[PDB]
Amino acid sequence: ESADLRALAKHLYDSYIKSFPLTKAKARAILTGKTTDKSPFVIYDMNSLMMGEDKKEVAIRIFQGCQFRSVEAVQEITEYAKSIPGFVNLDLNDQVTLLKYGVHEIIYTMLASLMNKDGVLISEGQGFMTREFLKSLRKPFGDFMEPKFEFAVKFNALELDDSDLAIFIAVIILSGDRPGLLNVKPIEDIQDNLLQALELQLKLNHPESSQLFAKLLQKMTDLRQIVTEHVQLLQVIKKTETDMSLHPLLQEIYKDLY
Amino acid sequence: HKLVQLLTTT
Ligand SMILES: CCO[C@@H](Cc1ccc(OCc2csc(-c3ccc(Cl)cc3)n2)cc1C)C(=O)O
Repeated sequence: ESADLRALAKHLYDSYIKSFPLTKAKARAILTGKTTDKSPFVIYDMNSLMMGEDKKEVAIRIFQGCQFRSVEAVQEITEYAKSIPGFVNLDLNDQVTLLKYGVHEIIYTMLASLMNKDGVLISEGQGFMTREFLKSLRKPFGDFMEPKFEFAVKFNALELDDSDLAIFIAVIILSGDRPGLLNVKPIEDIQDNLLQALELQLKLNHPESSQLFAKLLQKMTDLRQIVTEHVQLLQVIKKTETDMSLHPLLQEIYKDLY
Repeated sequence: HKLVQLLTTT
């Protein structure tokens, strides 16, 4: 029923606030300068990057920075998943599978919140790295962020807020079609209810946004292609940048992925 | 291994 769907929506929003210290609302306030005493440090070149260290080669430093950020996000997203009703009762192997296949899709969703066409917030919003600086990085590091910016500009045009995002993220995590899932039915049942909640949320929160629900569902499929592309890049780096290795948590996620 | 630990922490 409708009241149940709204209580679910609100529960997910509350869990989202509890799990993710930097929200889209906060990020947008920083990006448009509608905040008090906190104007972010801009990284646009090598010298800019040097100055921002107080507050290896350049491309590796950036790469390793994304990795540390990524492991923090994995921890936050796991804490969020555990508050999705029904999730912690799933077979624990299926929870691992859901997390393994869903976590990067969520990371790139939430990255969009921190992005505009010109760059991305770093260091909990204390810094801003330009899209152009990231593009300047040597092969094969210079192309890693471009598909994420491309996605973000179009995704951000949908004007979703944190309350919409909380349900969106939950729907993605509870995907019954991940490889290796033992018990698909209970996952699909939870996702079905989350989808109803999302549909009602989008209708009430954005009544005049045409076919918003359909548009959002398509974005979920687009996210998988972004992950695919990123994984391909990571295999290039593993093969040809042999001195390096991923953080152990990231190694675990990427091992036997697809 | 690490994912299981994160999933079962209280
Ligand atoms: C390569 C790892 O990719 C990660 C996923 C991931 C996560 C976030 C991300 O964008 C944020 C970002 C860009 S540059 C930056 C930075 C630079 C410098 C410092 Cl010091 C801190 C932060 N933070 C991009 C990616 C692809 C993985 O595969 O797990």
